[PDB]
Amino acid sequence: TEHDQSTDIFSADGRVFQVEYACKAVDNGSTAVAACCTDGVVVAVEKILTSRMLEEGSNDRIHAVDRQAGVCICGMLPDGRAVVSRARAEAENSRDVFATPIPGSVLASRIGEFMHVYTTHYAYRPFGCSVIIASYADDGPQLFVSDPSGTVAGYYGIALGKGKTVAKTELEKLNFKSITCDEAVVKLTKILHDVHDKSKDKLYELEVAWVCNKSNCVFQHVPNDMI
Amino acid sequence: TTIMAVAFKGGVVLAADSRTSTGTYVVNRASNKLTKLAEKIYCCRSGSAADTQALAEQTANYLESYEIDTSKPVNVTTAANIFKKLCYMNKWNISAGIIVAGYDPLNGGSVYSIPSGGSCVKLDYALGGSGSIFLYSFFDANYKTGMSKEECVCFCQRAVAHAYSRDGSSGGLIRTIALHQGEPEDMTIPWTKTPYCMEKDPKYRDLAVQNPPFSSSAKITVNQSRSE
Repeated sequence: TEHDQSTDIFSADGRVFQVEYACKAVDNGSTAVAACCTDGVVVAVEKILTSRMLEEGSNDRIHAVDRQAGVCICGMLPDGRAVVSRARAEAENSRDVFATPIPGSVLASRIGEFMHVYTTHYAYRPFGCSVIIASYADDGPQLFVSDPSGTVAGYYGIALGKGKTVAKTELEKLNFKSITCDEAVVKLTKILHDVHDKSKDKLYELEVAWVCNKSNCVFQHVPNDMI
Repeated sequence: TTIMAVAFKGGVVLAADSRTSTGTYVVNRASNKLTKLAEKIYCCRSGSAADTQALAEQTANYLESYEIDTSKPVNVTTAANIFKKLCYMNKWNISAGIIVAGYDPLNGGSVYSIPSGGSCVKLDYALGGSGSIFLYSFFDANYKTGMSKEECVCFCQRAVAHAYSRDGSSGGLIRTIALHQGEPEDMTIPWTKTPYCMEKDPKYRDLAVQNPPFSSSAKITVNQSRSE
């Protein structure tokens, strides 16, 4: 069992255990959900509070990375913040060098590449976060997830963290072709209130954001009255 | 400076702009660059104002004496020859491009060009000054022999307006004079009634899109006009 001490070693079965362990940190974190409508994309996440004395906005998990795109972090927040910085730099590079807003599919593939490189070298460890990427540039609305292995995929709806098995069940009873961004906020918030476990985590709040036609394809937090 | 002369059936038209400048500042906005050498012979002057004023005055002095000694009006070829000789003998110490043009009953309307260096060439039209370079193509495409006196005045006004809309060293009034067997006819057009300028051409009304607003698309549309 020396094979699980660094990310630069395969096990006999063809696995990389340090990356699996990093994934377990995401699976024990707070729940997130997201949905891709015909207008846009909506993201929502549960924040577990550690004190009743925090200001509002503390330890935000959702961050803008360009005018038209945003990221939500699951698992370890300071690791997520390092990925947010990288993503900001790739979006700026696309505007400065190629004179375009970065397409959603390209942004997700660069984030994946960046995360993968920390699974290859004896001197670094894998990130302990999964990132939800939400974008609306010239390729339409797009929602992607990148995990600690650096694997990247596109979704119509998705859930992450410790409530994900149940939350997935409830996202399967939505109609993705038809739904608008105002309905979505009500349904997504409901799923998150229902999976919350009241024994373990006593204090919590919800954080919600979107990018859609209503907002002029600007990625932003929803106004706190719509919850 | 933009100067020119064109022959027509039975005479010539001379035309010019009215600007004199030190490079980027306008010292006189109403100079007169059509200078009289005899009753029906004029020159157009480009280059150093001091040099062209001095050689025009000397040429005129010699023509007046010649006319008294023979008791007849002088021919255009005599004025061109006298002027050529002064330009050629002084070529290393002056900056001058001259056009001599006029009417006489032996040869009709004649145009001579005397560029830097002091050569002398007899032509159907001549161009001179910084602005001439903009007009070679305008004449190659739109000039014909045998125009009438009124056609030719209108054509030269238009030619001067095109050159001065593109050349920073030309501008102001357009002055013309027409020389034929009758009396000389001078005309001055003010800038406000110019027959062409870029400022009123409809293909240059809409501004280029250089300052597009910050957006979620790569489509280019309009310039930003108000703060966000």
